[PDB]
Amino acid sequence: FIGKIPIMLRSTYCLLNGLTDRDLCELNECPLDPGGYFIINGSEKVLIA
Amino acid sequence: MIIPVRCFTCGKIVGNKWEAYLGLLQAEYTEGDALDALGLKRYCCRRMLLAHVDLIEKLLNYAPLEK
Amino acid sequence: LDALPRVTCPNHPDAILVEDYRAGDMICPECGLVVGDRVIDVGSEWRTFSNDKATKDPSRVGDSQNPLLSDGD
Amino acid sequence: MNAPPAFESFLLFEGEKKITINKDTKVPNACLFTINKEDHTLGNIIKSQLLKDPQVLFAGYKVPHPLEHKIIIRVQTTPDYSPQEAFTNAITDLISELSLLEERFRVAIKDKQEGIE
Amino acid sequence: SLKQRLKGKEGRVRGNLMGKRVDFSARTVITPDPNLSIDQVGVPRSIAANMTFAEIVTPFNIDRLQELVRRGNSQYPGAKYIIRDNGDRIDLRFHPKPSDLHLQTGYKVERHMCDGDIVIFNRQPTLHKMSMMGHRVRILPWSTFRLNLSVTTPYNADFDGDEMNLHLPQSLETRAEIQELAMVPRMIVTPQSNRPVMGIVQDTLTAVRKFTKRDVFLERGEVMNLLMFLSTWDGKVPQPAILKPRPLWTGKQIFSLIIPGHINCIRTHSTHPDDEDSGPYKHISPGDTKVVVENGELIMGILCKKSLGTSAGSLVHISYLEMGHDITRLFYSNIQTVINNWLLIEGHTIGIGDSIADSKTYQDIQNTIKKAKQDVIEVIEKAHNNELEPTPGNTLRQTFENQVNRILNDARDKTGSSAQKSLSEYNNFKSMVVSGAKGSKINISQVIAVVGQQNVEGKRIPFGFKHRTLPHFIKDDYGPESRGFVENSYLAGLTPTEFFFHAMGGREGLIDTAVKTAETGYIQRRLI
Amino acid sequence: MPYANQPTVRITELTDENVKFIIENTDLAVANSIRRVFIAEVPIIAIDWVQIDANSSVLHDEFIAHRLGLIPLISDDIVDKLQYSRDCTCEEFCPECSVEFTLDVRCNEDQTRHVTSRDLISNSPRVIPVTSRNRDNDPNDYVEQDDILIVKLRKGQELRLRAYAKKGFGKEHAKWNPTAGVAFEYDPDNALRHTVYPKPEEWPKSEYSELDEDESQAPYDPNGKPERFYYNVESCGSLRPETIVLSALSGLKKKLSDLQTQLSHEIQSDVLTIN
Amino acid sequence: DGLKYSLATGNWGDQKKAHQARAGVSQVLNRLTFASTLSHLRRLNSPIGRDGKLAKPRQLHNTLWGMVCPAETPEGHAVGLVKNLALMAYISVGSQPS
Amino acid sequence: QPMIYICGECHTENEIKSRDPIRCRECGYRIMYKKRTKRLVVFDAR
Amino acid sequence: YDEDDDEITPDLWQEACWIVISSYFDEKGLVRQQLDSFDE
Amino acid sequence: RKLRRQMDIIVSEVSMIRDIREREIRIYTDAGRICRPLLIVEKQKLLLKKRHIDQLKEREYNNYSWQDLVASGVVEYIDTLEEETVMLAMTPDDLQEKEVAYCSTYTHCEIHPSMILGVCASIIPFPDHNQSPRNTYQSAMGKQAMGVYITNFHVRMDTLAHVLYYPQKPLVTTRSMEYLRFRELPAGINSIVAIASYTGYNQEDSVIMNRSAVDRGFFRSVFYRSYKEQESKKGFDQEEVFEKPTRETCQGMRHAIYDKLDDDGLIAPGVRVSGDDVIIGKTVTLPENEDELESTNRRYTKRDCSTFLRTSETGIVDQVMVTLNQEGYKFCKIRVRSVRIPQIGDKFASRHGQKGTCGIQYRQEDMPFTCEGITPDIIINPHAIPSRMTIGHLIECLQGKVSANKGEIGDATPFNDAVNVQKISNLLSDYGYHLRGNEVLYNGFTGRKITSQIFIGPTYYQRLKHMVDDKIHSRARGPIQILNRQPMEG
Ligand SMILES: [Mg+2]
Ligand SMILES: [Mg+2]
Ligand SMILES: [Zn+2]
Ligand SMILES: [Zn+2]
Repeated sequence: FIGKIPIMLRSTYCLLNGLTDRDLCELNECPLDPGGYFIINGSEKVLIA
Repeated sequence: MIIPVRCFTCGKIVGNKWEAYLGLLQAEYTEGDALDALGLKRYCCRRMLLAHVDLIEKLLNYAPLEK
Repeated sequence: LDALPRVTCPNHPDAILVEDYRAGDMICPECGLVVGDRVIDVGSEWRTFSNDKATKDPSRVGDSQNPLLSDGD
Repeated sequence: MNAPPAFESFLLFEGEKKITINKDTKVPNACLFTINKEDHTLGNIIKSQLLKDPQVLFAGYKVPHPLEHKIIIRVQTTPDYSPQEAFTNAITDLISELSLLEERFRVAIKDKQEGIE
Repeated sequence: SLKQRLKGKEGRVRGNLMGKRVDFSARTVITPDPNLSIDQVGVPRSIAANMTFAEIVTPFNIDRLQELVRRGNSQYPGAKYIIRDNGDRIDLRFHPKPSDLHLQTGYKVERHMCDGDIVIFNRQPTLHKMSMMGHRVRILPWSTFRLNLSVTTPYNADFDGDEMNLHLPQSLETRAEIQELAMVPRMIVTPQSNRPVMGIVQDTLTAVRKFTKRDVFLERGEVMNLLMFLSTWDGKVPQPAILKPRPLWTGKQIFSLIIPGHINCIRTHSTHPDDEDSGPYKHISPGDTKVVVENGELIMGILCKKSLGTSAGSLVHISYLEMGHDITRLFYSNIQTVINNWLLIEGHTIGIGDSIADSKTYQDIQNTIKKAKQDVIEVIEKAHNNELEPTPGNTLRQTFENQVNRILNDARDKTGSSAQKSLSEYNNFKSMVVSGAKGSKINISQVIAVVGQQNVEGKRIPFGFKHRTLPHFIKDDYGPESRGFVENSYLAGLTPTEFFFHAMGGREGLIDTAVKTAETGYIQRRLI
Repeated sequence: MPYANQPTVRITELTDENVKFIIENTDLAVANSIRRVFIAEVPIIAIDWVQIDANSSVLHDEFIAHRLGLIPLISDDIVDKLQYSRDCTCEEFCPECSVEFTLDVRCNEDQTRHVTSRDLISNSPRVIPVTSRNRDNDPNDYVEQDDILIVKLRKGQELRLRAYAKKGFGKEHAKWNPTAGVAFEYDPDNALRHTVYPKPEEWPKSEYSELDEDESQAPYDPNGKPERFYYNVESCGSLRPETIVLSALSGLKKKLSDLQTQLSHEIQSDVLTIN
Repeated sequence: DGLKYSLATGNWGDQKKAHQARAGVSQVLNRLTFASTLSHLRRLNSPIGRDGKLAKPRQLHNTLWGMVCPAETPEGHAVGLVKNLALMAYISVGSQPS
Repeated sequence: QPMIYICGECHTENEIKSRDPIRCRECGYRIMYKKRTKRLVVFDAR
Repeated sequence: YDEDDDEITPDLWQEACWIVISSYFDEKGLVRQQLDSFDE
Repeated sequence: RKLRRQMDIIVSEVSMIRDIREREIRIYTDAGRICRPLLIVEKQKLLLKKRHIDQLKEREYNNYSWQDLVASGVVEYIDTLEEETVMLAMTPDDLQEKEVAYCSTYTHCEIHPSMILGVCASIIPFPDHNQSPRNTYQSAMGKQAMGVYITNFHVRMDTLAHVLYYPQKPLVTTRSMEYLRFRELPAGINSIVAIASYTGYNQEDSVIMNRSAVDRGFFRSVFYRSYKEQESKKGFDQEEVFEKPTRETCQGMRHAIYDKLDDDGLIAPGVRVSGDDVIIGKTVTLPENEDELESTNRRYTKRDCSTFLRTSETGIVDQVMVTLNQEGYKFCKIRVRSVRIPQIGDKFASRHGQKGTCGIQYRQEDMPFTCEGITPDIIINPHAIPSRMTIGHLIECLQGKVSANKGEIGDATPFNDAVNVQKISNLLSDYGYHLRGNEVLYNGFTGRKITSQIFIGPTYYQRLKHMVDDKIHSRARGPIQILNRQPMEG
């Protein structure tokens, strides 16, 4: 074990990607959210291009 | 989320006519005519019911069989 | 006037002195005689700015340096 | 909220007074009526009833600002017929005319319709 | 460092000693309110109750003030504090029996503002001296500062959510000084350019020209209603311009009541109408497009920006020099009130209808566009043959670029002139342009006729790509559309190239606006 | 007084919801004000006080209180028996100036439940219920006749609250409206030129402009005045149309009478230049 | 912590090798309205000197056609230095040239 | 008197009326919710 | 199925094209730019 | 080119350009080039055929997709360097017209022109009848129009959130919005709007509003603010604790009442709070004894640092959550809900960036009514139109009128052959209105008709985050900066 890497939401390593509309709705995470943003210390943090 | 009782503009109650509209469109495809059979003769009321979005259903969908 | 500590009520000996934060005044419950020397947590005054550019904080005038793990600061 | 209670739009206060009458000084036999806590609804119709009367020289009303429910009516009549009497007659006649409308309406309603209940 | 803390902005001198934050201040959104005088401002009850003014007790006002202490603080027209001559300041919320706190001459009472105290009202950035002026407060419901619409102009306020700052002076000496010097009625004619710094604007400005037209007649009933709003009416209703068949007052006639029976303006008339330089003098149909005021009565001609507006020679300016600021101030409030109410029966609007024209006009315009486009091909054909012959003060490229620009400008101007003519009298769009309310001839040209050649940095669209402006065009195409001419109009939509080229030219306006505010702010500062 | 202009009425059409009529030989100001009264001054009963015990719906608390306010109430019973809350000797509320409503529902089934006016009941005797399914469904079925979906619930969610309906009127809050709307028109041929048409041929003739059927479009008359006003009031369901108009006229009559009694009181003491 | 720090603060580098060259590259996702969130995720930024450099890197260059939204910049300060992709736009993730 | 503390996602009360850890027994979640008061609140329908 | 030989009417009403465009957004994210880079 | 279209070279990641006047060919496979999809046209015809379209419709049960479409090699991704070399055609129409036109050499074709627009410029209807800076102004205001922003907002505790009660999907839509899920989650309301001067309370970028509409719930919204507070050991001899602070023991004595708190130390869901009430009672036990010689009495063992209002006049406590944070400490979030009703001072905008403040509101009685009696919900001043030239504002409106009568949602696609002026006006007359939107309006105060007919009809409007109660402010004495002795920042 070498460190902890922040995960960008609903990318291939964020566990939400493998689930369908009903499953995300069951997890209490909105199906229509776009994702792609990091979550750090309780805040969703998005990078600017 | 959920139809506004009475149309903002005029006053005509418009929750009494909601589910009947959705039912009729599922049965019969003639949305202009469907509004007419429902009785909303006038376009302020027609935008009300016509352009409303039922968001309540996504909310009911959540796991929340708890809150 | 070295006996301050908040017992400076001339008309009658004090029991409690109340801080009306919004008015910036020190008030006494059972008469009426402000005695201002308004401390408004004076600690609040450096933390006043926010809407002006910060993040990097150019207007900072002191690092916390964590003193309660160190004899020297 | 800075906004007023909604009833404040019509409800008279314990200290305020429903009407006040003050005389003009610019021209003879003229008067100015102030009605407090009222709207265009009363003012507009009474102004019209006074104009209908041929002994009224001038009659008019305005509300000075919409956020402070108050109306004023200026009336001027010939120097032999008080503006107070004209104001009284115009109202009483209007009540009578409305009552005739009211009576004639119910009778019209009665006529053959069995769905009036 | 110590030097840095002292330095510039937010430094001890400039950002702090020379300009400190102050106490007794209020700030909120603004909304328009025709019903206020000019030098009035409406103030929210919450803002009026929270802020305070120190009256000193005299023998002859003591009883009223004692009542004010008795109202306490919990209800609006009360008092915050009472200060003893000894130096004691006393709160009026904690003490259980204010009645037991008997007042006497020499105490100061800090009471809530009430209808009639004077404040400095201000909009930053404060560009000139008329941007900060004294006003009378007027307390009313809901939470914005409400200010008469004609005061927008010196301030540059556009109730699109602009803020204002309010400041309340405390002593009688600063109240007298503000009241005498800073007051809005004193601010009417500007020393910068000896003209009236505030004129009639927006609807009142459109509604007045429409009202002064000699086609307008009012029944006895509607004349009474307008007379009812007027403040300084004499009480005598003027002799109707038409006695029979039925009694009628003309628009100009009722307007003659709202001006102070003394102002004597001649000329100021210059609407487009009548003619340019000599037509009315051919025969003297004394006409109706030229305004004449005598003995304080509008004799003939309709009103606009030229008569009624900020122009140095106006009804407002001549009245100010002649009648004096207090009479000009009742004249400003009155003109809006009589004119807003008449508008209230009349109405004013603008639909798509005011922007559409007739079939013949479009065929004529399109035929005008087809001629100009053919001519540009003609210049290009002449240019490629190497027979164009450069103008004596340019290169061959510059002559071509000058020449096509001359033709494409000439084209827009012909079709533009054609639409203004093809329009009728009822077009509300023409009513807004002609009164001088908003917009311009070129605006009319753009919505209905044709938008024309977009620009950047003073020349046609650049070759962003190698010898092209967009990938959609052929290389080295010097025609109109390819170099950024917009052939259609905002009423008929734009094509994709035009939309993108229009977007380039709209941007140049955004960058200029952003930069300009900084350099002017700095150049101004160096001068003072 | 010699100038009172009679004012005749004629009723064209009457249904459960509409009242269509013409008033003639009266003034425009009477016409406009009687219309203003139909919206603002007609009293009615509506929910006005709501207290929520437990609310687990997927909709927040004031949202529910709001929806409850707007439901119409069958005030067929003379709302005059029910006095205004301000005037009544009682502390806060009572049966003599209030009606009481109560709602308790929970979703025990696995399928989604709808909350409607039939579940909301008047503790007060059945004379002042909600508009849905009371005096009858009118052979004209509104499939569910649910009046309004107040909210939706699922397994485990529940809603328990109380509500107090009171008399109030339209110029206070929109809920106290006896009208869904009111049509109003006068002089449909523009004989009086109170509106001025550019290109008069592009305007569609109105339902009452059919008199000359002529495509000539608006014959002028310069000695005319307003005459013959056309109304069409439509009820929201809270009160039968003719009963709204009659209540409006009388209430306005009470209102003017009050101004007379105040005016007489002013001249009860000092004459104040009465003559 | 070194990555967690950079993402949280917005600063650049491990702090020892400066931070001012890539200031504000990281942000708290705005969510005022679904269009707002969706717009911030599609934001594009363009580096400059600070507060007053007027030149060509601020206006609408012709090559933006179809990449960057033609009409959508902040209304002040950075009035052209903050761009947004159009809708069809893409950004190549890169690949081995081998 | 107890303070209920409705659990994360099982919503069985945990009767936390002391200085004990806010972890809900049986259910692994550890975020809470204080529950609506029995105290009544009035809303005008306006 | 397509053959580029028996075809005689290659035209098609470019109001059809939203079906092509939808298949773009329906497949691609609306915000792939972010996601593909982090995956890479 | 043949290999890249054959998938032997990674299409999206490889650009390939030839610059023939310098006789060199550069190829790029690096990251960070912006590229877009385009149709490949060959032999002066489309390479994409109707067979593919029917294959795309087939996907409701077929596995055929966009990636299959690229592999057919009928579309390519073209970056800006390569876009410099192509001969791009605007539409298949022009590509047909070429038999008379100047160019017959096209290589690529636009899949549709409105795609040159980014997300916010895509919510706005008929943008080309807008004078170009208006489109920039809306795209900004569009981020500030509040709406329901995700659907699971009931279990989120965003620091600050704004939700509208009754969003509605835009009566007149742009085709693009079908892919922004904008229909699912709207931003404003379909309002009934009139362009009139009225009693002139709406001069200069403001609006007259229908009070009965704000009352029937129109643009009513809820506002949530979330407060978080942490306990923290934060030192060797400091303790923070949630408790009910008392003047018998604690040191803070702030006159704010502590009575509303629960015994735990923070208030429970449903309680009403105001601009003085304490939401959470935290205290900091600090000196433990470092004041020797009977320094107990009271207000000694611990100081107060609890969190309470200063903020606003506020509303009702929605939710209170006790949990623990990343550090392990006991941590709280408390959400406070308020219901904002549109009032003089709030800011709104239509989709053309016609932003504006509310100048006054009138009850249904006063608003000028039509034949039916449709009283406007908003009156925008006519003068906002001519200098600003958002004609699109009028076109959206006229189109929205036809949609309300037909009952069919319209279509504000910015580039089509729908000759919008003539065609819509013809449809609108057929429904029985004046063909160009005017309606004979009546005056609410006197019943007389308005002499000019008023352009009246529906338009999508937005409520903004800038509510007026948030921005109001004032001072009298108050806090002093003793490092400077002047008043505080704001
Ligand atoms: Mg301005
Ligand atoms: Mg302005
Ligand atoms: Zn209607
Ligand atoms: Zn009672």
